[PDB]
Amino acid sequence: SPWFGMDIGGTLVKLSYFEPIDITAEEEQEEVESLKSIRKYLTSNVAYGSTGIRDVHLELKDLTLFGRRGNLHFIRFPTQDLPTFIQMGRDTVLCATGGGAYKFEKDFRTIGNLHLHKLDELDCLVKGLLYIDSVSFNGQAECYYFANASEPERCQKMPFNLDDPYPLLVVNIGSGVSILAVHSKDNYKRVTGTSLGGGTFLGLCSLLTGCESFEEALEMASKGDSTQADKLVRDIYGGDYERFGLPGWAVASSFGNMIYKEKRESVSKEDLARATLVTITNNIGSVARMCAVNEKINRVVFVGNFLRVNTLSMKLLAYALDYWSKGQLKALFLEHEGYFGAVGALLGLPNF
Amino acid sequence: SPWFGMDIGGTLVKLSYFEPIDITAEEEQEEVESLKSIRKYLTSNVAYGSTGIRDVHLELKDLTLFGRRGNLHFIRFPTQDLPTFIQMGRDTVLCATGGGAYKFEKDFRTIGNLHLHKLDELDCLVKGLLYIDSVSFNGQAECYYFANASEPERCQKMPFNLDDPYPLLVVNIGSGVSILAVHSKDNYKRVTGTSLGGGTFLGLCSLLTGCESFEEALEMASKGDSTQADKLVRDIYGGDYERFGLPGWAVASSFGNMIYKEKRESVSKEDLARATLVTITNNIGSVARMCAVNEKINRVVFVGNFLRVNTLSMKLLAYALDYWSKGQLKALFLEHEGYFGAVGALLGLPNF
Ligand SMILES: CCS(=O)(=O)Nc1ccc(CC(=O)N2CCN(c3ccc(C#N)nn3)CC2)cc1
Ligand SMILES: CCS(=O)(=O)Nc1ccc(CC(=O)N2CCN(c3ccc(C#N)nn3)CC2)cc1
Ligand SMILES: Nc1ncnc2c1ncn2[C@@H]1O[C@H](COP(=O)(O)OP(N)(=O)O)[C@@H](O)[C@H]1O
Ligand SMILES: Nc1ncnc2c1ncn2[C@@H]1O[C@H](COP(=O)(O)OP(N)(=O)O)[C@@H](O)[C@H]1O
Ligand SMILES: [Mg+2]
Ligand SMILES: [Mg+2]
Repeated sequence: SPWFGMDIGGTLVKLSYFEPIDITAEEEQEEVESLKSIRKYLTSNVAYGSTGIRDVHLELKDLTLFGRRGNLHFIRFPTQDLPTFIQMGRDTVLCATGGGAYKFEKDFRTIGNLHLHKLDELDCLVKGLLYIDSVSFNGQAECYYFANASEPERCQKMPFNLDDPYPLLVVNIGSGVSILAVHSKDNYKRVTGTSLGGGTFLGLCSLLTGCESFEEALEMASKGDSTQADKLVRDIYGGDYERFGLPGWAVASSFGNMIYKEKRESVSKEDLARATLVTITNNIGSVARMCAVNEKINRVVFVGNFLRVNTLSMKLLAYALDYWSKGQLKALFLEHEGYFGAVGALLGLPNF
Repeated sequence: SPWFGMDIGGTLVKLSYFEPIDITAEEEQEEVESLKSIRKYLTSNVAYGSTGIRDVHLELKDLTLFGRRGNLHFIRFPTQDLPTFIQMGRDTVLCATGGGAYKFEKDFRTIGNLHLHKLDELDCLVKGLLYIDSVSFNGQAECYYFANASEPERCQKMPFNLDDPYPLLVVNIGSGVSILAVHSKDNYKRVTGTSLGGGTFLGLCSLLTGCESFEEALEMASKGDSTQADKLVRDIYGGDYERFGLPGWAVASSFGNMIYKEKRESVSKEDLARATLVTITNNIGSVARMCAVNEKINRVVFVGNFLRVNTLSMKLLAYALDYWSKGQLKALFLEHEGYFGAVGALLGLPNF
């Protein structure tokens, strides 16, 4: 039985697979051809079908898990393509989390003799995050931050130690946003959430710009100027609003200059992509800051796949959290952001 | 010297004008023809030029102010048209607030001998709100709420008494959003703000639907189904997410179904208008609820012109605040929502 952890989200399926590397001479004879073929298929390819991808750079090597040494692999594909995954599977214990573990329960059971064990998406997130940070990223820090995030000449990635992880605010930016307050390994609450998340960025971008991939949306945004669409404090006051410490550059109204027809006629699609990214990211940062202040937590870690290959949003979050909190809060990031639920599922395997 | 209070916002200019009604036989002789002409022009017309409107239904009659009896009138026009207003004024003490009091300071001073006194936009909001509620809306409650906002068969406008106004959370939904915590008549702080406000609704709506008025945007939204654009919890889980009490109908990802090309091709412009309204309104409600919980305030009053002739957003706020706070918070509304800054400015007149 291959060891898989699966997080079926609203947008992406995340899969963690443990490849044993201490396979004996006898265990290799006693392995069934279908199990050898699956292991070879997964380790021999970095693209699976037309939409599956193995994130090779995230692989954890020579991990000891459940008493065996092996490599921990990380794979993703769109939830839209799960029927293809299941159809391939029909031609066996699966720990599954995320909403899709419930929605597609009946589909997984079309695979004969498959044992489906549903686990909670946020329990799995916490357990997976704590595990990866505990075992390190092949000796390197799993957690990092942007040092001196207020000065761009100095803003650089630096490692952050999470040996005492508690308390922690976890901001899970997926299709939507969940915000968690973690007080201990078995004590955490979902403080709140927002529906303005990664799916809002991509959905609005596609409506506004016609982009048809997450990565193309980011590339457009990198070329845009969000101030062409946004109304700034200095557009309203002529400068800073000093009485309440609002700098002239702060956004007073996202997309607020688009109420003027002449401005709608001159804005570029790249400007609209950047304004969408900035709007979503600032709102997440602001909600994270309010939750942090109320939960009395000063370490805020942002995860989920809205931030993969998305340095613009990470730097924006690093800078905004530091600036608006007057330096009281720290934006933290994790190399395996995307995959913690899938790992937490995999870790539930001994219970079955 | 006519008595005017002006709030020049990022989007709208709001003007409060006190019409004296106890004018003597001698005071009428001693009044200059330009002052009689302005008073007649304002009381004889409900539309001013092409874009000025007097909200006749809001007028406060037989108000005693500064020792004179008169009528308090409420007038609005787009900040974009302020040059026309100033040009008409060139062919005199003005208390002015909002960002435009600073940005257009030099323009107001083109009016010979005009004395411009700038006042803070949130000081003026608090003073004006407390004043109007204190004098009543011609004997009727200035403040109201939607009773039994969870049951639509019972959801009806009902009056709310604010004789002891403190503490109060004031959510000012204009171009952007300011959130205030009012502890006493001279003790209040701006807790935070969000840039997802009324200008975001109108700007995104215009980009997405081509609507070209606030009122047309609301009319489109009233005909739409936001769930055509939004991804709901039940789209992700197949039902409720029970472990964290998220009902299947809650929005998991605003515009989140627009990541799928086929869904973008079938959504209507009315659906996109409604999804924009719902997205903005829920986010304001959520931010208001977090601030309320942290400031330890259970009365939340929503003002600003995003809510004028906007019952959909008011009912959405009433319902959402009650539902998500498990009944701990009350959404309150005010008949003169839009105009409190302009009134507060007018009330600063004795200081000059
Ligand atoms: C991880 C479970 S998921 O996969 O299904 N994704 C998911 C689901 C829901 C949400 C939004 C949320 O958590 N929400 C909705 C907005 N909420 C409001 C709304 C109005 C007010 C007021 N007034 N207050 N709160 C709080 C609760 C985000 C992501
Ligand atoms: C009434 C003055 S106005 O006329 O000029 N209108 C106006 C001006 C600014 C705002 C937004 C705001 O108040 N903002 C911006 C967002 N903010 C953030 C952003 C990121 C993070 C993080 N991490 N935290 N806070 C807090 C402060 C709304 C309306
Ligand atoms: N290849 C990709 N395809 C679709 N969305 C992608 C993507 N790469 C990054 N993203 C972003 O990641 C978000 C989903 O993150 P994720 O954490 O996996 O959400 P979920 N709800 O599926 O569990 C999307 O909303 C989008 O903003
Ligand atoms: N006639 C109208 N024209 C433009 N916007 C209007 C409007 N009637 C209502 N609105 C709404 O009111 C909002 C402005 O409210 P307001 O409180 O006056 O903001 P502000 N920043 O000008 O001080 C706009 O963003 C729009 O959503
Ligand atoms: Mg997820
Ligand atoms: Mg205003």
